Amino acid sequence: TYADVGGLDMQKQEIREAVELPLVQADLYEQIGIDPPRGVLLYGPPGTGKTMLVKAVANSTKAAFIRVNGSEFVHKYLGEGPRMVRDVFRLARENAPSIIFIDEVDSIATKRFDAQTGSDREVQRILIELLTQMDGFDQSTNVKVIMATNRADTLDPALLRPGRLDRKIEFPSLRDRRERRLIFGTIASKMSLAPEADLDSLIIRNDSLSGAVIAAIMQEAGLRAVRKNRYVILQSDLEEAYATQVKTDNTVDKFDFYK
Amino acid sequence: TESYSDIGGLESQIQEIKESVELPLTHPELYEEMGIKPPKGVILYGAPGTGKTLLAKAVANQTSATFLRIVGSELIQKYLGDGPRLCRQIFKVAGENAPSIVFIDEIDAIGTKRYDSNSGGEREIQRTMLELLNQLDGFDDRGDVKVIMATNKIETLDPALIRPGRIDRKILFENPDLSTKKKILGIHTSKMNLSEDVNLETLVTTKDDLSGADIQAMCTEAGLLALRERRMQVTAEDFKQAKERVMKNKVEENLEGLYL
Amino acid sequence: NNENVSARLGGASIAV
Amino acid sequence: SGYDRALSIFSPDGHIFQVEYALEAVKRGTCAVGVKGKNCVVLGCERRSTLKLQDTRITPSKVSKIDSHVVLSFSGLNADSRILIEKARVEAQSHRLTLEDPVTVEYLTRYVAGVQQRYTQSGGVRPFGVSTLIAGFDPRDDEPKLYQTEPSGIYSSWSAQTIGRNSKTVREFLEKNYDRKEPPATVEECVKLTVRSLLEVVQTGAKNIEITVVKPDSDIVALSSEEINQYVTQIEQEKQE
Amino acid sequence: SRVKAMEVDEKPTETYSDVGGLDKQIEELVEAIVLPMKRADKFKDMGIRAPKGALMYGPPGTGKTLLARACAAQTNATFLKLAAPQLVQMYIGEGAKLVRDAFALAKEKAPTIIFIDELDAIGTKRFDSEKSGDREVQRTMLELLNQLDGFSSDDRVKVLAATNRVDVLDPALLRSGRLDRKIEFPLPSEDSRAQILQIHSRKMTTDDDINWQELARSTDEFNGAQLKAVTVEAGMIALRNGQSSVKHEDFVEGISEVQARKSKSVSFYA
Amino acid sequence: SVTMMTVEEKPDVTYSDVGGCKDQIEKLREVVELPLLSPERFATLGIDPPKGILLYGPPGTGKTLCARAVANRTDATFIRVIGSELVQKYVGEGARMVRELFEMARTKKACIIFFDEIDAVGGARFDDGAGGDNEVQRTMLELITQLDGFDPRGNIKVMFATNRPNTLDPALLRPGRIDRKVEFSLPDLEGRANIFRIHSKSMSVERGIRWELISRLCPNSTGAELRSVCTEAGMFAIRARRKVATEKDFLKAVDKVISSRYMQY
Amino acid sequence: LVYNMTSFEQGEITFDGIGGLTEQIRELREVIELPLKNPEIFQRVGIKPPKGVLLYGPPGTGKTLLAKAVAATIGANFIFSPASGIVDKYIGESARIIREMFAYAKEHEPCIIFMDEVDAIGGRRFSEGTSADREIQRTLMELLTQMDGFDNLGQTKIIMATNRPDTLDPALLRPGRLDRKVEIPLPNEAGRLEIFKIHTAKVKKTGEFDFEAAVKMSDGFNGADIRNCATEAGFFAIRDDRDHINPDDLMKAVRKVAEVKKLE
Amino acid sequence: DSTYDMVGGLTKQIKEIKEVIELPVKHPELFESLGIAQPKGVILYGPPGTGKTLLARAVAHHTDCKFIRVSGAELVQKYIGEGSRMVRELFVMAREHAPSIIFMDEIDSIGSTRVEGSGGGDSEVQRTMLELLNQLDGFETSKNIKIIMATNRLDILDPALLRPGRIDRKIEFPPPSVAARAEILRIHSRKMNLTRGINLRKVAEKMNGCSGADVKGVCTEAGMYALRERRIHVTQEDFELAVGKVMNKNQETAISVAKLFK
Ligand SMILES: Nc1ncnc2c1ncn2[C@@H]1O[C@H](COP(=O)(O)OP(=O)(O)OP(=O)(O)O)[C@@H](O)[C@H]1O
Ligand SMILES: Nc1ncnc2c1ncn2[C@@H]1O[C@H](COP(=O)(O)OP(=O)(O)OP(=O)(O)O)[C@@H](O)[C@H]1O
Ligand SMILES: Nc1ncnc2c1ncn2[C@@H]1O[C@H](COP(=O)(O)OP(=O)(O)OP(=O)(O)O)[C@@H](O)[C@H]1O
Ligand SMILES: Nc1ncnc2c1ncn2[C@@H]1O[C@H](COP(=O)(O)OP(=O)(O)OP(=O)(O)O)[C@@H](O)[C@H]1O
Ligand SMILES: Nc1ncnc2c1ncn2[C@@H]1O[C@H](COP(=O)(O)OP(=O)(O)O)[C@@H](O)[C@H]1O
Ligand SMILES: Nc1ncnc2c1ncn2[C@@H]1O[C@H](COP(=O)(O)OP(=O)(O)O)[C@@H](O)[C@H]1O
Repeated sequence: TYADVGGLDMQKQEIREAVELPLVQADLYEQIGIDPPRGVLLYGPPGTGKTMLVKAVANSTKAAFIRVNGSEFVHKYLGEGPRMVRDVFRLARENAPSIIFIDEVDSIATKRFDAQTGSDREVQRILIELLTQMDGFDQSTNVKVIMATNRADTLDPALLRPGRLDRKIEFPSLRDRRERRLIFGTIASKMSLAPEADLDSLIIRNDSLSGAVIAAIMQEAGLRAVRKNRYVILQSDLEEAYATQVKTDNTVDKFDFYK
Repeated sequence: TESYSDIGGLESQIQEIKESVELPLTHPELYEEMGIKPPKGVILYGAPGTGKTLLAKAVANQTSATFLRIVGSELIQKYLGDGPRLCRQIFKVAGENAPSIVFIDEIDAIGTKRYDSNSGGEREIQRTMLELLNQLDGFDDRGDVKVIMATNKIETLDPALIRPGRIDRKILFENPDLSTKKKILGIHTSKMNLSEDVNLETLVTTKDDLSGADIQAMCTEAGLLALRERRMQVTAEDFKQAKERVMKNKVEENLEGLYL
Repeated sequence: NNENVSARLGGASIAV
Repeated sequence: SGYDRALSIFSPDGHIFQVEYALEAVKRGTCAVGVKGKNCVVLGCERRSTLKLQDTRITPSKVSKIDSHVVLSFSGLNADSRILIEKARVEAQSHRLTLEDPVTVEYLTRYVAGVQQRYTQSGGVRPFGVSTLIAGFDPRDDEPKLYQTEPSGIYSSWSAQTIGRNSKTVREFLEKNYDRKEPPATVEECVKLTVRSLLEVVQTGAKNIEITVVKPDSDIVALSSEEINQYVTQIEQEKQE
Repeated sequence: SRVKAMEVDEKPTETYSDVGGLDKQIEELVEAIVLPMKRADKFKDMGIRAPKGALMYGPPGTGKTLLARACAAQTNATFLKLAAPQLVQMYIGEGAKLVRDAFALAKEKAPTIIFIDELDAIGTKRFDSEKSGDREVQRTMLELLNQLDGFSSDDRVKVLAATNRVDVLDPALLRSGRLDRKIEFPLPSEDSRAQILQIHSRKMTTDDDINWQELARSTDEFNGAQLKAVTVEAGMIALRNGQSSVKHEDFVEGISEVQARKSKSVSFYA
Repeated sequence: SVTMMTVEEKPDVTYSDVGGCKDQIEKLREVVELPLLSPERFATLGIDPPKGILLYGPPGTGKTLCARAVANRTDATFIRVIGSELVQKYVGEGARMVRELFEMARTKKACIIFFDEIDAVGGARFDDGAGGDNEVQRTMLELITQLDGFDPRGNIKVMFATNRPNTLDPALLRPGRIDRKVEFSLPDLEGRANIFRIHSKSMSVERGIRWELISRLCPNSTGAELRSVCTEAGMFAIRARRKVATEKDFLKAVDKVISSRYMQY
Repeated sequence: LVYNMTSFEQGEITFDGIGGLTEQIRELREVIELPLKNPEIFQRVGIKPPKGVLLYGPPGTGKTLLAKAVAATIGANFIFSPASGIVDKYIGESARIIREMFAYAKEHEPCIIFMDEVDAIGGRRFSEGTSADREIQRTLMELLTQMDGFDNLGQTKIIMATNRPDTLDPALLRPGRLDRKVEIPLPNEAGRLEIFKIHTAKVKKTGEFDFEAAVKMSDGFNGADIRNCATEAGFFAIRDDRDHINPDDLMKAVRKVAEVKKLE
Repeated sequence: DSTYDMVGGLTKQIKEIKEVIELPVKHPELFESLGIAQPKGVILYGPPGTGKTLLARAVAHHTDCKFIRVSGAELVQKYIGEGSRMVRELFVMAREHAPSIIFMDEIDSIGSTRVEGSGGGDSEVQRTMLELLNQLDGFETSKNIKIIMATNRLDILDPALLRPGRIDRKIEFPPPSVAARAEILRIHSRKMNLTRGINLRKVAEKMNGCSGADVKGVCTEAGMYALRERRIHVTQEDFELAVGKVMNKNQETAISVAKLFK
């Protein structure tokens, strides 16, 4: 949930008002008289903590909710992809007010080059199944979309405009110390650790990190000690762990490849 | 429904279908006098906006025989084994209704190379392209039913059916020359006023790399473009603004100007 | 005997 | 197929391809006509009136003489035409050097084709996307002659010929009018023969033409823009109706 | 009904003087499948998991459908020679009932062998449009295979299978216990090619002054199917020219007529 | 039932009206007629003739006429197993016909059949064996199950046809399955000169003609582009309104059907 | 059944009637058996139980016999998904199969996977045909999200067997799961008689012992070698209809059949 | 639905649409008196977020004819040779109601240029609607049916579609001028509030020609920078704030220092 998430002090706010506030408070939007937004987009590299935030929103929405990752769309028999896509948006407006989540679209949301194939030509019209729905003759005022991607600079601009994605949001990089101190305190505090607590010795390091690697180090450090016929606590000799979270050394193609 | 006296241009092209279809019903004693029987088959190349379908519907106006209506995609079916029956249906009934004509159009939908695919559906057309062959020349003669097939591009398509036994002449069309643009223009414009400005032998000219169909757009786009000026009848400069428009995005010779 | 099979009635299929 | 992407292989019909594809390039170029009278030669061109920013102080020129008794005209593309013009005029002045004697026109014409034969035979090379023709007089005689050349490397001797856009209209035209039963004599009919020949292409633009003629005794003379403008009219003067 | 319509081919058989070459392949087989059929005791008494079956894979025209006919009458072990297609045809309520009857009878008449055709129609690895069209087929053969042994059976029924493709099949048959001995039929070397050539020709009238050797040398990418056919058409040439025999020439022009070369034959050579 | 309908019933065509293929018949009637006419000469050596021959060639090369020319000659049952009669839907209704097809043939003696354009069903080589259900796979494996594995029959002659041989299986080059691969291919001059004459019998031309000019003037061409000549050549006189043909007329008839000049020769 | 055996959780092959290892098998004892035995600690720490493992190395090691065997000790359902036999040329339908099994595994209450030859997933992408290689990640990427989404179960374990480790470098998929990656051995010369003691049992052979077997087993250190030598050495005492093995057939067997096990 | 007061931004285009649509329906007698032709359907190309689809929902509000729609790729289908059936069963539903406009939002999924290595059923059902528009019976269908299609970039397609005889006009919807950009603010603002001492042309002239739909984003977003603070009313500096922002990121990835040239 929200409290289970660490340092999203900024990003956490924009969606819990772009999703929850309207259905709870919409008369005040039109008390001005404007149309609120419909779509957003969450672009940042992996492990930066995006796919889990919606799962927090899933716990607290009091609406419907749908999970479709981008690879689920395609099949071998053409024509059925889009009707599956049409089956979605009709299901949404039916069980309204509802919203939708996608965990990846870079297999779909692309630049629409000049195709000369069936594969590269059939993927495109899938994308067209979205555009003719998200803004065509038949639209509505209950659906909202939560896109997602590990990166967003290639998917076509025709998808990127207002009416479609009124509020897209960034994510931090992996070298920003403030939240790093906030995550270790978060994750570690959820369980019981040692008094010898050299965690203000690890944050200071220059290394770049995600929210995913942190789940690795603090778990596999919880592995080595629990493996020691012990009961709870994790010894301050987890120096194995941090250095065990050095995957660049485990990449010979990052060791003896270009030279 | 249309007729002759509505084309003007195609003369080197039109004498054949006359020799294939319109004539032999009249004076077949010509062909036998030599000891000869006319073609069983015709085809028409593409180069669009040049009057292919127009020609076919003309002869329907005066043929004194049964005439048919097919586009290449009515043949295909869904149940995977009923398509090719449908082809034998249309040819036997034509014999029952002989003397008859057919017209299969845009058959690039059907006619393709033996692509040797892996799909499961693209096979059931190749068989459907094949009973035709086995029907049309095949094993046994069929009588006096004639084909007038059409397309828009053939330079890599229509593999094997294009041969004698099945088709005998290959008329081709292109964008006309300067000489034909004269008389063809008189066709459409022979109901309007043409107040005094005619000058037509400079209006149309070479380097107007246009079609034989766009002209009627130019003809009609002008009249209303004069109507909106509250002038029903027409002058020249009505047409000048039009030709400025419709020609604009046909071609651009930016890669030319090198062969100095 | 209305065991009307689906006829194996084809359908396209994307490649590769 | 694949038989047409080189110069050193034969299709099973026996004919190479990259050469006669050049004949499709030269078809995309401007006209170049030539005629010989009884005692004078002429030459034409489908000059362009492109735009009002080329310097009128220097009009372009298809024609380019190599010596005072020979000229040359072409069509196709100009870059690959600039070379052999310079390998020609070089070769002529050498023949004056070594032999103390000008060039017989046939000798010249077999040098330009003597390079269009190697520039297709030995690979590692592209041909000259150009056809040309030669015109002039032999020294010490009035014998008129013009020769044609083409990137296959062969030399013929037409009496009248053209190259490029709508040449097919013209090479049939002069056959209908020009003929050896009555060879012309002097300039004003060889030109009155020619200026009308251009008209299949010129679409009535007289800022789109140039012309030259030939002398005996190693001379030439160019021609003006009004000195055709009258000839624009006598040829139209017959076209009363 | 097909099981009654199907019958053992034990009575007419090649008699095994007709196969040529293949020194070690059959010696592998007899050492692996035949000797145990007559020493069921030791491979229960010495204590060892006997070879339950075996597989032969190799390209066409090579002696797959043949060799399985030799070994049976050689050893007096009845069988049936099966057909994946006639299982797979539009009849559906028999593909399982048949194969159940298959080992049922072969269990009787013991000791016996059983053999199947190309597995092109029942390899059936594919999870494509509908699996249940055929998964009830193999699974009974699997269970029917499991009937063969596992609790010290010594049922004396043994199984073999031939197929070109050793890759498209279900990868649930190479498993241990069920079978582990896949046999390659290599394409032949020259000393192996020639015995194939005599043996399809002894019925034919010939002379004695042939050297069969280089005729093998002229043949590579060929084996038995490609071989007897030229052994045929030589005689076919013998009549159009009118001979009463076949000469060395007639064989070699057979080669030139496998693929219809029809050379110019005088093109500036000498 | 329907199989009983498809029967030749005597079309009129000889071997006099076929030309340059003067030897390629000598392979074809070597297997059909003689085992059905003169089996004793093989029997004097006592061997198995081939059965299940084939022919492949380019289109319009002149193969179907032979397949019916052999019909009236033999005075024996000719059978046409044509397309659109083997791949009907409702599986079981498709492949039963081929079973019933041979069954008529297994009953009757002195019998030969014809499969027009096998590229439909035999040509359907399994696309890497893909497809959880392949309706043509099952019905192709039956006839090889009819013809290979064990003997179908002893006296029945079979001929296939193909505009495009590379499609069908590698199992149809193999004895029992298939024996011969005849190849009809393009003529030469002395063949063409005997294909013109037959198509010009009816024609009302007057002599003063030397087709030796024409064959030297008509390069690589089919046996059907050489009749179309005779149409258009005879036709130009008609729009020009003459009661007889010329030779020069052919010279501008030839120019079309085959279809700016190679001045470098 | 449709797909795989599933072992009915009790078909009890001996994970110790084997000449394998003690360290590795005890390394696996941690990640599987300890939680399913003893949840009182992972609960006490709150760490979720582990996420799968890799077992590299080429065959002969027995990197599939232990797997279903220890699974038989705990009693889960053992199945397959050989990536060589999962790829399909069509655009989707390689990922559908992934989606069936994570679902169908959960149709059963416990279930564990044995993927093998998974380099078919993890390819270097040296061809770079974007019509294809754009899809290769598409089906692969679906695995990453189909595998750890909402599944908070302690029953659905994962295994991936991968000969040729580190051939994959499109993505090493390191962070998070794969809580172990066992340093697989080969059969050491000491382990030979540890192995020959396995298959030799259930035989009456006058012993058939020797120290000339590891020297024979030198460089033929693959379990199939010993399975097959005991096979064919069993076929030589019957070559003369004898009653019991002689150890010379073993010294003959491994010497004369590891030949194919060393040249090809 | 929406209306013509809302599609402001232009008049020259829209004044050319009912040049072909409204006149033949209401008044063909002059055009039959003049008696020349019958100009059929229209295409309108332009970049996205410009008002293409918007004009096409309005027109239905102001038509009096029946107005059939097909959204993106609901004609391409799984089984074979019924996509065509899905077409020819369309137009027959039109001719029942002789005045019948149709609409298809996008064609670049269907009507892309044809090849042989791939593209099957779609390149077939295009090859029969192309027949239905101008064939024998199409001459019958050619009487009263009118067509509108709204691509994004037309070089992709065949010429046969946009070939005249059936497509007599090819309209451009370019991104606007200052006054065009300036007004549609009001068309997305008049609901808002008594905006306090404000100009809106001084800000449009700041934002050069980007698109139209973007302007719907600044106005809705500007109120949102006022919505957070319970500031129901609207500011000036919130506008040139937002418009100066939301296009910055659009001008963020355009930079590159490859520079293998000059
Ligand atoms: N000589 C002519 N006189 C009048 N109209 C002409 C003439 N030539 C062409 N056209 C116009 O061209 C159009 C027909 O084009 P065409 O015959 O190419 O259609 P088609 O047969 O379907 O081929 P395509 O699919 O390429 O349009 C007609 O609508 C007609 O207005
Ligand atoms: N070793 C051999 N000795 C004698 N003849 C052989 C031998 N190998 C192959 N042949 C010849 O090859 C043919 C038998 O091949 P076989 O039937 O075994 O393959 P197949 O079953 O046709 O292959 P497929 O199952 O792919 O059709 C016979 O004509 C036989 O004479
Ligand atoms: N030698 C010949 N003499 C006369 N006509 C010939 C000859 N060869 C070919 N033809 C002509 O060819 C036509 C038949 O061609 P044929 O059917 O043999 O080609 P095909 O490859 O079988 O065509 P398909 O493959 O479509 O069946 C006949 O109309 C016939 O006039
Ligand atoms: N000039 C304008 N007048 C009114 N609304 C406009 C204008 N320009 C943009 N819009 C707004 O932009 C959206 C319309 O986008 P537009 O129709 O240009 O894209 P589209 O054509 O629907 O894209 P596609 O059809 O390719 O999916 C609507 O929300 C509309 O309110
Ligand atoms: N702030 C955080 N606290 C704890 N775990 C985090 C945090 N951010 C990310 N993670 C971990 O990273 C994973 C999410 O990866 P993510 O970048 O969302 O991949 P994707 O977006 O492709 O699904 C989660 O499983 C979670 O364990
Ligand atoms: N450590 C071992 N001890 C005894 N036998 C073994 C051992 N490892 C493998 N084997 C033998 O090899 C077979 C397993 O092959 P294996 O190497 O697991 O194939 P893969 O590596 O492809 O899973 C078993 O049937 C067993 O008889």
